[PDB]
Amino acid sequence: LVPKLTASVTDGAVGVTVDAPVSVTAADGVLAAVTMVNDNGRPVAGRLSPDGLRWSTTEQLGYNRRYTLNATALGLGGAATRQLTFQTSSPAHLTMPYVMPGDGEVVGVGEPVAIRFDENIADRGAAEKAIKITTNPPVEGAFYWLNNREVRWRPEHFWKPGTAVDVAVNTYGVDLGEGMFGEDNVQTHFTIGDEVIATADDNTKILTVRVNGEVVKSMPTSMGKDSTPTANGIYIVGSRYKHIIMDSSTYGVPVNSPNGYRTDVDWATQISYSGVFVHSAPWSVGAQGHTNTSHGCLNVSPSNAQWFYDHVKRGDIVEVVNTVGGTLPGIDGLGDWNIPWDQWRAGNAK
Repeated sequence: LVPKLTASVTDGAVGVTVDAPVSVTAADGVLAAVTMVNDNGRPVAGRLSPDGLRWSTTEQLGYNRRYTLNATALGLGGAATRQLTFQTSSPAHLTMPYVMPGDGEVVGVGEPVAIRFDENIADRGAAEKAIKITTNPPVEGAFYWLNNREVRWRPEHFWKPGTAVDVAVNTYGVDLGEGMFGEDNVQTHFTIGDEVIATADDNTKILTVRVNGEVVKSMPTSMGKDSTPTANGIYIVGSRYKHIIMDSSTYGVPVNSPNGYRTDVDWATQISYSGVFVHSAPWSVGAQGHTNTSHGCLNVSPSNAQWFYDHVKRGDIVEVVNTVGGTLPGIDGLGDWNIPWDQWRAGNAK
């Protein structure tokens, strides 16, 4: 028997995707030599298995390249040589993914996986399929798109503390539609910490912090006045600031408009993209626990704001109930939990 050479590509192939390595296998014989070079004769790094049967590229293959593969196999029956030339995908566009939360971080039970591309994704289904989420303990979750560029993944209920989450965004070499391919892969891994849920009840004007079911803090608060009420619903804790200038125009409202503002505040924890913060409000300590006076923020005392800053982490939960407001939009950016599971699970990959 004469040796046979089999590749993971074929001679003359076009549109070969670079999301996977290229390999060669010998039958009835072993691989004596394999080389692969690009257009300019530059070799691609590769590795032959110890038994001589399988060779594979070991470095990233490039877009828009023509590669030439030369392989020789020898057996007791003689020799065989093949030359294969193929071309890889030629993207019209590249998009780079950006993932949250950060690698190595410990986050709260409300924290979604977020993947944000720097370009509109025409094929949402292809993006979803290329994102590999591993959970331990395993739990079911689903993708939901907040806009044309950012997709979210979460389970049905808040994470169980101590859960490992691994996010492999394997977009390199993947056609995301209309000739748009991933610029690169990105990876992140994070862990779920303590269950921290702070409930603001407008009926009592108390913000209660519960850590793993236990009441550890009770904060008198002043929320949005009737004309600018705090929306009810579930909020995810985002970033924390020792101090920050809260500029209303960041959130769509002109500073000079009647509901506009620009205020320097201390110990500020953001809980919506719409501009809701828990923060130090020295000017309303008298109203806190009693009447709503703010633009929608949860006013608390200086010491309580700093407490909150010190004890609350990204992905922890603030729930607001019984205000005269509506419900925080599910696609706020930090309002993902306000979308019912059936709707979330169904997705909008369209």
